[PDB]
Amino acid sequence: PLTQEELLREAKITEELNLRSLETYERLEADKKKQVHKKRKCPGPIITYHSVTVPLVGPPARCSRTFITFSDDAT
Amino acid sequence: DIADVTAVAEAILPKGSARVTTSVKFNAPSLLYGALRDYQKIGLDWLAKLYRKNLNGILADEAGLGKTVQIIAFFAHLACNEGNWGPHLVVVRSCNILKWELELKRWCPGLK
Amino acid sequence: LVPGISRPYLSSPLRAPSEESQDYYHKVVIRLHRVTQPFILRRTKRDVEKQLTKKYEHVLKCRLSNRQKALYEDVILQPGTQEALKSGHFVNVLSIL
Repeated sequence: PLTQEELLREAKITEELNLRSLETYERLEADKKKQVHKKRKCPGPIITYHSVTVPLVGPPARCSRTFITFSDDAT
Repeated sequence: DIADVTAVAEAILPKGSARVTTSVKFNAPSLLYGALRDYQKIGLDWLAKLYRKNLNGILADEAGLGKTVQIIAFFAHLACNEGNWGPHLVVVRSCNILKWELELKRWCPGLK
Repeated sequence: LVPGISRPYLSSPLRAPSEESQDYYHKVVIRLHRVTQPFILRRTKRDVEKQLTKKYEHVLKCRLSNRQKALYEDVILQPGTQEALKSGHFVNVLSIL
């Protein structure tokens, strides 16, 4: 008794659900990338030496600049 | 008489030495995710014509030609062009059940 | 292929072909094959090879190293190897191989 539009909407919902189900096997990329390339590390005090290319102001003209970052005010 | 059914089946048989030169510009069903190869489209069209004539058929394509993908495309065609969303039954070897499920989810995730 | 045939599936019309009935059996088999062929779609990899994925097999010839050459010649020239090759005993030849 249902119409084609209802079947299509249900098909879209089931497609998303199956894709998440299928991703149990096929989500090899996103999960591994987010688990390996983490942007944070173990707890505790850390001192980060950082040095990046920055463009000079008044390939392009560039200079090197250093930043030092401290995790907590105590250190 | 069986001769009439055989004549109809012979009239549905794709023509050509390789059965690959079919003028039917059969567009892949919108519900199928991915692109079908030309021979796969021809097989799909043949299956659709068999369904429209209420006839059965035997797909004897060599192993690796994507017969399962052809069946998935046939189901997608039945849902989109014939409105046949009804319960379909597929009997396969136990070693192939997971393969068939994964192929159905990959090519037509919209089907329950 | 045809559900509802007038002839029951378990009532086979042809029993074991006697010498006099072999021709009838062969003709019925040929006609049945002709009836079933239009319901069978068969295509080979060669017909679709132009559309198939391409498999490339390459053979790379590697030179025997000096140490490999020396050991190869030593094994070929060993008197026991010559006796085993002259005798032709299969297991000895396969061991040498």
